[PDB]
Amino acid sequence: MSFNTIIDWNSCTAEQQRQLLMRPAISASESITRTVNDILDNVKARGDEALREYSAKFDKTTVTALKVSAEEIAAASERLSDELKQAMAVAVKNIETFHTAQKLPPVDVETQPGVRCQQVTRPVASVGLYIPGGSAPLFSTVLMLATPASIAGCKKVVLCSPPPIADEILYAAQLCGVQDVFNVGGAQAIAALAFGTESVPKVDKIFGPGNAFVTEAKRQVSQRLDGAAIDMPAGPSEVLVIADSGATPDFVASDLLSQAEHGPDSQVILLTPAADMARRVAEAVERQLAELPRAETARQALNASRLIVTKDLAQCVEISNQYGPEHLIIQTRNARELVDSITSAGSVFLGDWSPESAGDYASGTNHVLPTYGYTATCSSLGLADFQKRMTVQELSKEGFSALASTIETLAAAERLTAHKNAVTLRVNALKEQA
Amino acid sequence: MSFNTIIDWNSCTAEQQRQLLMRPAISASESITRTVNDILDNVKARGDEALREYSAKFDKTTVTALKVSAEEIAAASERLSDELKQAMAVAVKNIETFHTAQKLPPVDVETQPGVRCQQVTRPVASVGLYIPGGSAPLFSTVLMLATPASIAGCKKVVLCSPPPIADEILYAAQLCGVQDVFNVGGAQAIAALAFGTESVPKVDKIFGPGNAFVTEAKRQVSQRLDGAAIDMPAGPSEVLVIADSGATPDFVASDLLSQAEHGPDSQVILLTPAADMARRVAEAVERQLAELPRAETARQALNASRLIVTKDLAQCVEISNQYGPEHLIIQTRNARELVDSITSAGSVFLGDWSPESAGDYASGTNHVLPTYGYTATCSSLGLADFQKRMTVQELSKEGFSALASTIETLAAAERLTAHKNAVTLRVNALKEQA
Ligand SMILES: NC(=O)c1ccc[n+]([C@@H]2O[C@H](COP(=O)([O-])OP(=O)(O)OC[C@H]3O[C@@H](n4cnc5c(N)ncnc54)[C@H](O)[C@@H]3O)[C@@H](O)[C@H]2O)c1
Ligand SMILES: NC(=O)c1ccc[n+]([C@@H]2O[C@H](COP(=O)([O-])OP(=O)(O)OC[C@H]3O[C@@H](n4cnc5c(N)ncnc54)[C@H](O)[C@@H]3O)[C@@H](O)[C@H]2O)c1
Ligand SMILES: N[C@H](CO)Cc1c[nH]c[nH+]1
Ligand SMILES: [Zn+2]
Ligand SMILES: [Zn+2]
Repeated sequence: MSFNTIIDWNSCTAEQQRQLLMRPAISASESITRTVNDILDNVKARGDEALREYSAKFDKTTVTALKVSAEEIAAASERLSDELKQAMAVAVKNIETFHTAQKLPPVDVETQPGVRCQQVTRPVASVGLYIPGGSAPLFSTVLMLATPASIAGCKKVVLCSPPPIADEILYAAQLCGVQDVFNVGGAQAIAALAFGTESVPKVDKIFGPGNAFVTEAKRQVSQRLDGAAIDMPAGPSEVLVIADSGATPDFVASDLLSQAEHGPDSQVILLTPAADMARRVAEAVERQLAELPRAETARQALNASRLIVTKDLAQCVEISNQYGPEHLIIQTRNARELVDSITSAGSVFLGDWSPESAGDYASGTNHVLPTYGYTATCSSLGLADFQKRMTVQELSKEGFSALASTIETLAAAERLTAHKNAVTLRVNALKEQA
Repeated sequence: MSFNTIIDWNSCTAEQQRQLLMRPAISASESITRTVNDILDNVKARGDEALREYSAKFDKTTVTALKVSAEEIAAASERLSDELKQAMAVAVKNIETFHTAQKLPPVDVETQPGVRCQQVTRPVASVGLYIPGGSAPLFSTVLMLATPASIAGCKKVVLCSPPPIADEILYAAQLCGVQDVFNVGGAQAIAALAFGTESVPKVDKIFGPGNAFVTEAKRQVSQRLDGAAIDMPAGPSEVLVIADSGATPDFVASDLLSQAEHGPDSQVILLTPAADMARRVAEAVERQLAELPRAETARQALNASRLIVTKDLAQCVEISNQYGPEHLIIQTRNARELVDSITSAGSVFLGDWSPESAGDYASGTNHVLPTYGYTATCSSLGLADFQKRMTVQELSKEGFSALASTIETLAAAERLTAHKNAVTLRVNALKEQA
């Protein structure tokens, strides 16, 4: 009943320790790349016609109106329970509070007298959100994406999801101010958003995860000048828990299983200085798994899980920093004190009462995070992903005069005489008047 | 004559208008792509041996030690004039001041009582900087890249530049705290930084402009899982000037020419509501061009240049926002007031005394900026490109209890039982300890 068990880290060889922290590579798949390539070209060339043809071959009932009406949105909202609507409101309120707190303060400084430099921000003008479908869609991603778009001040916010779109997605969209929702999914939805169709607007940037085709479609459109930008590359999700002797096995196990149930390629890792904790967590994981309504997916993910025993907490921190987990959960007595030493992780959870579930749904932090090692250079999705920094400078006659010789010297040293001449012309015009 | 034809914007069909604003073509051949793919594969495989083989073919220095020594950097520094060293110090101080002002203030808020969410930043751990070479390299870019890396706290900062590396680059690197400078250029240098070799370290992110091969190599390693993240795509310098009847033709012309001299594909555009201003600028460009050592290159850039007459200033702003100029210079009487209406541009310069040369060299803003209209979604390079945002949350027993029902409701609606169970387990433990 056990597919392996506990790994004593220091008993491993140097080679094994390095492979233990490596992530499963992606097979390219020339076939998916070509299918998506053809879907993208077809949607750009033939618009809604192309989308309806695709729909006709999948849906059984071919989509007609690509845009979801206000009436369909209101009927969907009426079918939802007050309990669910109230829970979404609490979530959106916390997400809004945290992301609003991310607004950049003004950057306005005179680097030297009369040389005023500023950094200002401007919203990405139009954004497209993609939400995977199905009977039980993860509608919470709508709150995670539409909320910061709204706070950033994006002028157009639209969303695509495979028809028929669940009531929960339609209500979440409405709740967050999403302007238009369209009955399209997969690589065709990514194409419709990146290129525009008669019904779907062309957006500047596309957000949201999806399957291999959606992921490949986002990859492709981000590489074409006639395409659109995307939020961040994709890959298998992950959770790494650091637990000491004072942790509760069932809490640890429940966090590993929350992540394992997401998909068969989820990576879940435990790092602990106590072999006893590792064994107890392994038993808890096995007992809790047995009770999951549909544990087939979690069971698969657990085959890549690693329950590692280390020498101490400092080594747990060294290993986690090398891995750079999407979610880092720290169930140790001194959890907060360890944060200063964490150098790579998407979102961190501290203590016994901060399950990953709390962040996935309502704490206020964003659950769209870098995975598959991308935490090395990418950030948690945040307000900054919906806007861009622009710089501004104004030199007075005095500021310019005081900096002119320095600029001339540098331009002369790079042998860029035109750059130098733009300065000389002004120095002469100023002497001429003074 | 060619750039000398004034374009009466409103006499053009919308089709003609769109074509006028296009940047010179950048198609990147299949020839170039295969060559870069081979160089990268070969470098990942054969390391320093491969580097040296290219140091013979595409080179002519016969590199032995890849790393430039402390003694070679000291001899280089001694050869430079105090005038140049001092001008570099001024620039570095101003760049340091402006980028230090970009440090994010703390984000630490309780979205609700007992639910503490924070956003903190962490440096990208290792960064590699590419600097094109030649007898007159643009060492100023070293200051633009190394300075923010220093302020961000990047642990490793290395630099590659084709041998022989000019004294100016060696001095700039040392002045900005660069740890290692390597004698390698082109696609092989990017490959060495992305994969690492016996001599060049594998870095997390690569920055820097370059020729077609360098650019394609950066694009390729950014798309490979065995690669590195990159800053953004590098493009020929562009400048768009908005001028009213109060502008000085010679100043406008000198700014257009300052960027036209960078290379044959640079694009410069003038937008003005007065035909007389456009004609006077064309005449000024023609006479100033004739005095430039680089007139041949500038004349080539001018083939793609546009002198455009609009109906009014509001239309200048509308056209500028559509184009998304890497550099925008506003030479109007109310320049400052137009800034709020500018929504897409990399770096903006205001009034008559802010030549772009000032920002290119020493005002303190960054001259590494988005081109090709990428300002629609990308930021000017700044401190944030050398770091990443990480979120942290801690729920107290009280905050978790207040949120538990909300979280269970949401997880139940997404049919994620394990996520729901992680909360139930905690609720029950707290009930027992109450
Ligand atoms: N955001 C998160 O936190 C999170 C966490 C875990 C998993 N996920 C991901 O959610 C995804 C669910 O996506 P999904 O596939 O159920 O819905 P989806 O929205 O990605 O796509 C449905 C679309 O796929 C198209 N499609 C199906 N089979 C196809 C084929 N063979 N060729 C071309 N198109 C095809 C369908 O017609 C439809 O348009 C999984 O890939 C999973 O990894 C997301
Ligand atoms: N940073 C900026 O502000 C800025 C402004 C304008 C222009 N530029 C760009 O600077 C670039 C300078 O390019 P460069 O070539 O002089 O320097 P580079 O450093 O980009 O590349 C030179 C290297 O290219 C490789 N190479 C040369 N010929 C090759 C070939 N036939 N096949 C394969 N590899 C080959 C060699 O390794 C050589 O050392 C221009 O493309 C220009 O557009 C930068
Ligand atoms: N204008 C270039 C891109 O911003 C920067 C540069 C370097 N040297 C002279 N100019
Ligand atoms: Zn989750
Ligand atoms: Zn320049």
